[PDB]
Amino acid sequence: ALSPEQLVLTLLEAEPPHVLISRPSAPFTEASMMMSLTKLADKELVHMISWAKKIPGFVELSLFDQVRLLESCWMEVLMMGLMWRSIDHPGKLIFAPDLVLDRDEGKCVEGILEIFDMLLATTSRFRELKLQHKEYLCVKAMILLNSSMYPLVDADSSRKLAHLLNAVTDALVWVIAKSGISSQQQSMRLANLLMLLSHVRHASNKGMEHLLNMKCKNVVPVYDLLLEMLN
Amino acid sequence: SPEQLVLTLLEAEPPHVLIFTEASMMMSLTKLADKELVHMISWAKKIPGFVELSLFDQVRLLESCWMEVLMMGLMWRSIDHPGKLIFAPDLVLDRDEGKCVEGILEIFDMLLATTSRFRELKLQHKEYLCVKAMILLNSSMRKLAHLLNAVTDALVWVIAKSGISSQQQSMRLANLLMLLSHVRHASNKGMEHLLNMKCKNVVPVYDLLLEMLN
Amino acid sequence: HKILHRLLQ
Amino acid sequence: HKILHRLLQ
Ligand SMILES: C[C@]12CC[C@H]3[C@@H](CC=C4C[C@@H](O)CC[C@@]43C)[C@@H]1CC[C@@H]2O
Ligand SMILES: C[C@]12CC[C@H]3[C@@H](CC=C4C[C@@H](O)CC[C@@]43C)[C@@H]1CC[C@@H]2O
Repeated sequence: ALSPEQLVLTLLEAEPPHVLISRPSAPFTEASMMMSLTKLADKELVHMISWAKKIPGFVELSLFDQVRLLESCWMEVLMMGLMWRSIDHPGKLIFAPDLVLDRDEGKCVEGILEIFDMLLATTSRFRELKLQHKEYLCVKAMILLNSSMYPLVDADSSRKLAHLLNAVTDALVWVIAKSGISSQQQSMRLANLLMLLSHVRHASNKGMEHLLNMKCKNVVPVYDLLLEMLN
Repeated sequence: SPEQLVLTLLEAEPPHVLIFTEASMMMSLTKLADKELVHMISWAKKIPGFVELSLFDQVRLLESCWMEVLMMGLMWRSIDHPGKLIFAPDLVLDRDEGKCVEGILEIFDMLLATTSRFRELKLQHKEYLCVKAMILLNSSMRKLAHLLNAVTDALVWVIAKSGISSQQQSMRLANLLMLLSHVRHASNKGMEHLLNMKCKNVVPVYDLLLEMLN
Repeated sequence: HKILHRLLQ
Repeated sequence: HKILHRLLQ
């Protein structure tokens, strides 16, 4: 019922506000960097819930589907936003306006350097394709809707998710068509962008494993909303 | 060309591989994976232009994709039998048989769920050949880009030959590639499980599988 | 999921 | 990576 441009513009107005975390005055330790990253993720998780509720048709899903989709996608959605903030800054991860981290700063936390390279490499892939802003809005919405496997054969949830995922796909094809590039380039661009969803999923899985390990080693504490999403 | 490339991918298809306790089931799966890994290298070397890439790129592409490619083949073999995983001609596993290995039941459900979506989408033989080759060339986190462009062009050509509308062609292309994120997800969870099984000394890991695991 | 249910309603 | 290099050459 909503036009592709109307969906893209609705996603634009639904963008969450910037989260203001700051680099601590004391130099970074393994516990302090993990504390800053987890605190940022917890604050961003609040805005993601409000953002997801503004995606057209999301609130029409059952409460079970809403929690299940957000439970499986929250790490991918946060990392996708980080890649967008860092798309024009090679070798740096723009976690926040006042939390800019260099690649070598990942040596402060054991095992996180590999994830930093994964996030930076996928960011470089989006930069090489010159990922436009409106393309980013569609991709990030696709991540939430394509997070939990819902085969058509709750059956109503898989059907609604298919209609929702189809609508955002129509929006993304429309943004790519507005560039005026050839039809062969349009299909190629759609393919290259959507293949990168697997790289975002891969970064999320390794980041999920790392965060669960940091909690197991009692390095970072996990509290409130972030804890619920980890359970 | 798209038509020539699809037929080349068909002839490069690997031969069938001929391989219950928690140790015996893990032994059969790891032995199967090791044999399939040998055939996957031979399969990749038949991809036009793959051997023209540097050895560093050839090794890097196979290192990151081998688990996804094996699982992609498993879902294709099991696409027409819900609740069953056709690991090999002599290795057919039911869903409930995943209860035999600790932690693998969740991965079996993930593989079967993604398989059901490929079944609902009626994944074609020509689409499967392009998608599996795309996984090898794309998984890695100049000649490579030209090769990936050719296989991508082949997939759009296969979908265009289906006669469906241009909007449905873009939707099917999107739906197929969106499922690759779930295949990658299954690959990541399978990676974690295999490393844990090796750490817990449940299954031994040998030769090529060991190298690809490190 | 107390907070998530609350933030969703 | 000996075996992978060998099988590729
Ligand atoms: C989850 C980790 C802490 C949280 C980090 C993640 C890397 C990327 C992001 C996205 C950003 O928006 C919030 C922090 C978040 C979510 C890290 C990888 C390892 C560490 O455990
Ligand atoms: C990796 C595991 C053993 C090997 C299994 C994998 C599930 C699917 C496949 C694909 C098949 O071609 C070979 C076995 C292989 C690769 C399993 C998931 C958990 C277990 O560790």
